[PDB]
Amino acid sequence: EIVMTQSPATLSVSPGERATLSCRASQSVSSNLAWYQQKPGQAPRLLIYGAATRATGIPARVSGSGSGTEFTLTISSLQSEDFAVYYCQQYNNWPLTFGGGTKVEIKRTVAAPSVFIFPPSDEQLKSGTASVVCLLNNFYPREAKVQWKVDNALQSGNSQESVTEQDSKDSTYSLSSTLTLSKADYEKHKVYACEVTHQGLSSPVTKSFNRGE
Amino acid sequence: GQTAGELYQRWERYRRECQETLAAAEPPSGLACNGSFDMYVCWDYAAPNATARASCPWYLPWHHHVAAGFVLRQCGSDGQWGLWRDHTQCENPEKNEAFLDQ
Amino acid sequence: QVQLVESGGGVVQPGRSLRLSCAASGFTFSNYGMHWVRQAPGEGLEWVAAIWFDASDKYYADAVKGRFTISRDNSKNTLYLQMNSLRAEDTAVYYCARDQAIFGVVPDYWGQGTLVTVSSASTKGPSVFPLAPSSKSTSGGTAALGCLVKDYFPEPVTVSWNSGALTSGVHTFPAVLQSSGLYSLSSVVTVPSSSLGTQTYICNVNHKPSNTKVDKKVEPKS
Repeated sequence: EIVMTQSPATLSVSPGERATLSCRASQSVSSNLAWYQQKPGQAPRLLIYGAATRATGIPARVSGSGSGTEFTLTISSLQSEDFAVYYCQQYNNWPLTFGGGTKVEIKRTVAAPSVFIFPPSDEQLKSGTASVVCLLNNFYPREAKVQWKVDNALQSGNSQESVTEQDSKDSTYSLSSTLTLSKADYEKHKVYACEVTHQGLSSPVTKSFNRGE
Repeated sequence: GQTAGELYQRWERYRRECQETLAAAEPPSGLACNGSFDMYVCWDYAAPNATARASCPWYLPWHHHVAAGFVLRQCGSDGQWGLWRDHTQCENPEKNEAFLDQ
Repeated sequence: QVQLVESGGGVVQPGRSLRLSCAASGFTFSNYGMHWVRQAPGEGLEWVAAIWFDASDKYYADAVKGRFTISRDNSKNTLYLQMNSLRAEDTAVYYCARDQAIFGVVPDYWGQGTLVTVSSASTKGPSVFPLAPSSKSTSGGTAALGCLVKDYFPEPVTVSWNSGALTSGVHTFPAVLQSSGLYSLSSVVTVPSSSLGTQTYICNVNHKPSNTKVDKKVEPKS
């Protein structure tokens, strides 16, 4: 198959600025290349075909260029609707292949997260399990690291993270990390701490509670 | 060495030939079905109640084996094309979807 | 104008078969090729298959070679995808898409997709647990609270707050797939601390596949 590789994985652009996206084919695809846009929760959307021909309804601010193995999608001035994921796709030969995608996000100043922690509810404990939730609210950029400790024991493999889409109100992200213990294990320990490292924090932030307090 | 890019490029050239051909043709005096491209073949203007015919399109990979074939479509009495289209004369001589799926 | 609606999505056990269909309207179905494209949750677009306007030829991605079969019934304006020997990594939203021409080279208009879940898990409604506001969830004059929607299958669930009356600052996180094969997610919302004594906060959870509706009140703990 013809391997399509897009760069970068994430492009941070200020509103009204130009976004320049790159797509590379592992071998020549001539001008048989298309570009697509996809918002979360929505179906993909044809933008460019023939490497440079806009589909109907595509504004002039979207332009495509390139031939052979190197292509470029350019949106000269990003509006609110332009922040999305963009895919390239070759149709030089079957099987057709898509690039991995490039996410175009809203650039803003660095914002540190607000860190909150939630012990398990008594209702869940009576069912035999204990979920501990660490919440990171309204931060930027998206990159963040969370580490769980239970009485200074590093917890590895028993937590899962989820991240929201970027909130265009303040251009921030929110993240949840959920640590799952058994009821017996939860009641054998006292100090439950999640540690957060983020570019907006001079040093890592610890948020903890002591079981019973 | 048939690629998707070449076949699509040849189809696009056929479509362009159809546009130019229809643009140069003077429309007829009375009622007639309009000359049009149906994504597959170029249709000339046709008389009402007449069966239009169109040569098998040249972009087909197997066109040399169906060069003397014709696509068929009916022009309605009111000057509107019928929906039925027969391109059996333009099919690949080795057509068999059941074994293609196998 | 162009309308494509997919059908036949749902839960299938590993190794079993499933067939999707797509009904087209707003254009002459017999004049266009068609495509299938899939997208795993959180992942990118992956081409699956395409077919000529008259089914003269069919094309498949390496990942599905020997297992999937694309076909069409032009008289019923329907496209099909027959999927055999399904595996867990076949879980995805499956898109129906019209070709720009007659061969299957450029999907130019897409449907909304249908979710296919390949798993041995049993259908199950979630338990809904409160994420109570406290001093550990407070910042300034606001407090964070939410609901833990745990151990359900399959996707999706929907969460609202106060029967839809509370919508700003609501973060309903994408679900995660647990090692048990059951899903779990959390929905959180930021709220003025001064309203915690009088304003009720209830998360409305609906899990249609299991016929489970739950309203869970969330309040500060004793």
